[PDB]
Amino acid sequence: RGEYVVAKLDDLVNWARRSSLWPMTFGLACCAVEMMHMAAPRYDMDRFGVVFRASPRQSDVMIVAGTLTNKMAPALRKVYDQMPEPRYVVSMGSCANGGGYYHYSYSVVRGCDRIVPVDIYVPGCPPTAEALLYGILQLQRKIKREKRLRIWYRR
Amino acid sequence: TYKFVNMREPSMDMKSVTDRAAQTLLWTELVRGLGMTLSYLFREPATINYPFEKGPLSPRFRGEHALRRYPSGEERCIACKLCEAVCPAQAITIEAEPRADGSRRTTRYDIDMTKCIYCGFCQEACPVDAIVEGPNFEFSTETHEELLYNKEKLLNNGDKWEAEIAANIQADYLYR
Amino acid sequence: MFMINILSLIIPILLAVAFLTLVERKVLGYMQLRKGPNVVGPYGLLQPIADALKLVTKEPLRPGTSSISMFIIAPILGLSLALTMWVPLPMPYPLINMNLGVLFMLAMSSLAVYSILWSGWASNSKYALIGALRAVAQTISYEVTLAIILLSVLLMNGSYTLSTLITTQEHIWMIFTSWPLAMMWFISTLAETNRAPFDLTEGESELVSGFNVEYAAGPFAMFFMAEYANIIMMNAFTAILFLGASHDPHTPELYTINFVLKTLALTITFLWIRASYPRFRYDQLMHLLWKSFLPLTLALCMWHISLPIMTASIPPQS
Amino acid sequence: MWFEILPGIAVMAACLFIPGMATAHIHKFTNGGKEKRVAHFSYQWNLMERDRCISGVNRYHVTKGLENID
Amino acid sequence: ASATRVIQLLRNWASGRDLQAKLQLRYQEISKRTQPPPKLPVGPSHKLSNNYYCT
Amino acid sequence: MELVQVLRRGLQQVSGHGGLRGYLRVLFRANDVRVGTLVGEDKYGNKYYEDNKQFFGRHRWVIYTTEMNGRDTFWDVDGSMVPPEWHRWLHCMTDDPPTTKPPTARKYIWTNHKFNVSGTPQQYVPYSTTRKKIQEWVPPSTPYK
Amino acid sequence: RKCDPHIGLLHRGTEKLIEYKTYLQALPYFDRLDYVSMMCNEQAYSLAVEKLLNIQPPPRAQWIRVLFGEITRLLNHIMAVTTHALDIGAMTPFFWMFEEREKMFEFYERVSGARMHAAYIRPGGVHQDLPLGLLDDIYEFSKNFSFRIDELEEMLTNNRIWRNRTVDIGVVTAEDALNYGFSGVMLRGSGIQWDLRKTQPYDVYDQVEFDVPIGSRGDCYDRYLCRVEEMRQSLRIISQCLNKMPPGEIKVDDAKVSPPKRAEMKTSMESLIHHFKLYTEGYQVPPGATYTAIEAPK
Ligand SMILES: COC1=C(OC)C(=O)C(C/C=C(\C)CC/C=C(\C)CC/C=C(\C)CC/C=C(\C)CC/C=C(/C)CC/C=C(/C)CC/C=C(\C)CC/C=C(\C)CC/C=C(\C)CCC=C(C)C)=C(C)C1=O
Ligand code: SF4
Ligand code: SF4
Ligand code: SF4
Repeated sequence: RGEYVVAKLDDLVNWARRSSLWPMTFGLACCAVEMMHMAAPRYDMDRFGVVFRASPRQSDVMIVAGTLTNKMAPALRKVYDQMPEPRYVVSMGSCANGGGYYHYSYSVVRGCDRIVPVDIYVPGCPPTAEALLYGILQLQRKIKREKRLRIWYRR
Repeated sequence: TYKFVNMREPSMDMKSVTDRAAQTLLWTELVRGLGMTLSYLFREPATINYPFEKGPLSPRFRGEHALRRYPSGEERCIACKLCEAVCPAQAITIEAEPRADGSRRTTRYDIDMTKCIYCGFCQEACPVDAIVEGPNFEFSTETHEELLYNKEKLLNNGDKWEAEIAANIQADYLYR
Repeated sequence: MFMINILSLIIPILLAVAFLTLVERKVLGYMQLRKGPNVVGPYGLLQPIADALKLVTKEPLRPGTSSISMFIIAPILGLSLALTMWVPLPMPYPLINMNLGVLFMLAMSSLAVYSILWSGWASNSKYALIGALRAVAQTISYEVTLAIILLSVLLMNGSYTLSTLITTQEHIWMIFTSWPLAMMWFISTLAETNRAPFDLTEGESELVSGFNVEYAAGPFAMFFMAEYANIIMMNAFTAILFLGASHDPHTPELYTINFVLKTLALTITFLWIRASYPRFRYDQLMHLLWKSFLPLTLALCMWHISLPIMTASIPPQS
Repeated sequence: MWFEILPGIAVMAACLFIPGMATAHIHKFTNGGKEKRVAHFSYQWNLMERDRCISGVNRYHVTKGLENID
Repeated sequence: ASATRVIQLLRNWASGRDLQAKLQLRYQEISKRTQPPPKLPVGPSHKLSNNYYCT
Repeated sequence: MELVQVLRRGLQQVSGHGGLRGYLRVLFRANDVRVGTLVGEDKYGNKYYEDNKQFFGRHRWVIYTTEMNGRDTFWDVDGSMVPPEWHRWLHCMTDDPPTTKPPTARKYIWTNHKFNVSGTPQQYVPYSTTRKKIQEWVPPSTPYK
Repeated sequence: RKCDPHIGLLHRGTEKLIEYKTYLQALPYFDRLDYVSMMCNEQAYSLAVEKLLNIQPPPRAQWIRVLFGEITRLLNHIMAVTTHALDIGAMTPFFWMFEEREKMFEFYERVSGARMHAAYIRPGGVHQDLPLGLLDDIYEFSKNFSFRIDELEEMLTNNRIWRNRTVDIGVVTAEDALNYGFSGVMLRGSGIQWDLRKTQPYDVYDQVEFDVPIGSRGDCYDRYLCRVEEMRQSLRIISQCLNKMPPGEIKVDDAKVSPPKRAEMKTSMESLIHHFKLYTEGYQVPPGATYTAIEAPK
């Protein structure tokens, strides 16, 4: 039946997307250091299929790791625009989540969500590299639960 | 006491210069560089098998905030507002009101995880060990609003991680 | 079944290129005390298929300032030439037994730079144009020595046909006769394939992604196809030239196994050097050759010109 | 602990194996078992053309020796 | 997570040093994750007399 | 000599994991084939192994349960599937497993360790936990006028 | 020809928010200032506040401070050299030494409870004492760290590629460096014999014995060699601190600048009152101004 065929196509495409999540080298602050430590041998992003890649044209997930300030927010929004779809935003740290320590400052965006649609909120100051890996795996399951071709079949 | 890190003049004996020319032509330190990486590939990798294998922690680890309670069942919090008055990020909001029994307990105890800095200052300030930073750190959420913790959510965390948090405090209270 | 042979020289080559990415991300990672791709199935044997699927279903945006026509013709040029230059290789019996295989492969290798050229210029970017010019300089500098070294080495072959190399190295590897040139040749194979430590056309640290910076999804995967097919073909050519192997006319499978093993070893050394060095700085990789490689290779060219004559060892042309 | 690396080469080796054998086998199949005759010079091509002519069935690989002549 | 003797010689020769003596992986030499309870000392002002804060 | 023993214990790898079928089960699920002493098991089904010979970090590990709280976890697993009592032992925060040293029991402690409830309709929605502050006049009902 | 740096792309109003927070509340700000060297920032702030308060931390607190400052110097130098090689192009030493960096993060978390932002060094000493059995682990790690340093040297020191991208690349004159406000390595790397650990010793730095790696040419290669030698000398200082740990308390025995012990707070009137006031109001610093600086790993 057509539903089974589109189901299997959904599983294949979602598996590819979740098993080759290519992130972006967009570290901003101390939350980037853990972003490096999970790339360090101990946790090693590489075994999970995730390999760092600059040039947003060839990346899927943006881990906004660090404080997002007013002077940088236009750059972050523009760079998010460069990403071809599908795209995902993982927010690392309290600063990139809702403001963190400098939530009441004059030149800090009170949450990265106000600029891009954040897909996964990873809490911490900074989050432990295990916690960030957990957030990435949660995003992976999110991609696994996508129903693109199913919705197309029931257009 | 100081040392000259790069103050070495190379010897100009015929043997020395022959060795330098051999290293230049027949790449020698380059071969050493290859050999080092060969030696480490043959070595054991350091990666752990997350999530089936977890990196080591300590009983002092700071994670998800949680409200504890006495063994009787009554909450430890008495709304003294030390944690709210000491939080560097002003992430705690407390509203108190005398309960029906008479004990002073928070009618609202909200901790904003999206604004928290996980310093642990609240758990030091608490005179009754009511608010603690639990061992949990894998509590990422898909939406922002789920990170704005209420009193009920914090009490649920306290009731859930109580087995771990009681042991962690038991193994660390003597240092404090 | 000539079509059968042509398809058998394309699909296996593409599969080998796909698994080259996995073996690179594993060998490199094990250099760096990591484990490399491990989750997808057993030992990551599905990563090439996974990211292959992603790159051909991810949205292939076209920049508003691009030049559409060349932006599209460049990936086709790159992949077509990378695949075509596999046909004259004397894997037991070459598919296309050309009388001038070496010159043909030199011509197509020189053409392959034009893919980089047109892709960089048509993308309308500062980084892309920078990378295109670095590619210009790198490939011209290294092409001069490529041609001279090929002449010097093949002077003992007697002609430019690739198959006779097997006859030439019947009793001894050619590397024992021209080990100096071989070193230089290896370095040239590192640079013409635009790999480390000469991968300045991409320059991930300083040029973000170089000439692939505006290339997304399918065209990017295709330029990667061209690059890795060129890597494997260059290592195969180096194995054919210097590290000859025994060839039983009745069982060509023995020569197939030996040749494949030598190509695998040469490629593994490519990934080895990629993970053990810093990166060159533009002019240096030029000043390395125009001032150290070119004079030495000219002298070796004169030496190998004279050598058959002084020893009465001129190889036959037939 | 690099034996996990080994499968990647293994299958890849098979990949690099597939053409080298196939062409050879094809050269044996389409030319009657024997090696494909290579014409690097006009003399070899003339020999091949005369073989095609003598064979009578218009295939050069089909060879005739003493039985053909009287 | 131990290498064979043949491998150890290859690693040692490729590096030129005894790697087995000083490894970057902690096997058993680490301190036990469970430790006896400590008794912290007191400071120099935990006196019951002549301890006026003016001084 | 060590080559032969090395080839041999690769067969103890398949023998320990309940034969070939269990060998591919653990290989495809937990991505490892290494064996270890069964330190314990929790009420949710996760199996808890330890091997002190492994270097610090992989001396203890979990094979997660196939099913927990009405959710198939044969293929998808996460770090929140660890019950609180065993999370201490797994993360090397203690050397006392719950089997030997069990955590103190109390009424308010839960009896079913819910995993990360994000995504599922059992999410957490923030809301004000306080009553009203200003009341209204609630005008009378008699027309009167 | 010209290279204008447009900083401010990460300008958090730290020096503005600090006023609105008490001295204890402002402590975590410095941990978040420099995220590769962390306990050094807290050490500088604590020294400033202690000098203003006219109090001194206990000797054990000073020794813990210098030990963890040298650990932090190890962290920062590892980051600097490894990411430097990555930017030049060599990426393997980054991972190789970041394994060790995770090993030191383990010490950070075991002592303070957080991997990165310890908030450990505080005005008056340190928060809590070292967990039992930590000196042994530090000794075990520092015993093998020399091999990793030597491997990094063998990877970068004599390579003709690294020795060409860093030799005579970015030379600075001595007087130009002094006038430009440079400090730390960029003085030590250009012949200027200056180091705050020796010239103006703070804490107990006048006890440990170490050598300052004075540079020669002032280029990038000389500064990299200086950083590696600073790593080795800091390893020596760590060995000395491990071998000379004194008994005593962890904070100044004054309940008006350091919170009382949790056992004393729940039993005695004065401890409870002082804990309440310190965690609600804080210690009143006498009026005045000071400028205190330390040889941070940068
Ligand atoms: C000082 O402060 C600093 C900060 O302070 C705040 C900072 O923030 C930052 C900034 C922060 C960062 C940069 C973050 C940190 C980043 C890192 C540490 C980087 C870590 C990187 C890694 C772990 C990964 C490195 C990568 C490696 C080792 C290898 C990569 C190589 C690859 C090959 C990857 C794979 C990619 C690709 C494209 C391959 C896949 C493609 C295929 C297989 C295609 C296959 C296709 C087929 C088979 C097709 C087949 C077709 C067939 C058969 C037929 C077709 C025909 C038809 C007709 C259809 C810095 C630097 C900083 O310094
Ligand atoms: S959330 Fe904490 S660690 Fe992350 S950038 Fe903000 S202050 Fe730094
Ligand atoms: S640990 Fe969290 S809740 Fe407690 S004071 Fe620090 S930021 Fe506030
Ligand atoms: S410090 Fe403790 S007792 Fe006081 S209000 Fe906060 S949680 Fe309640």
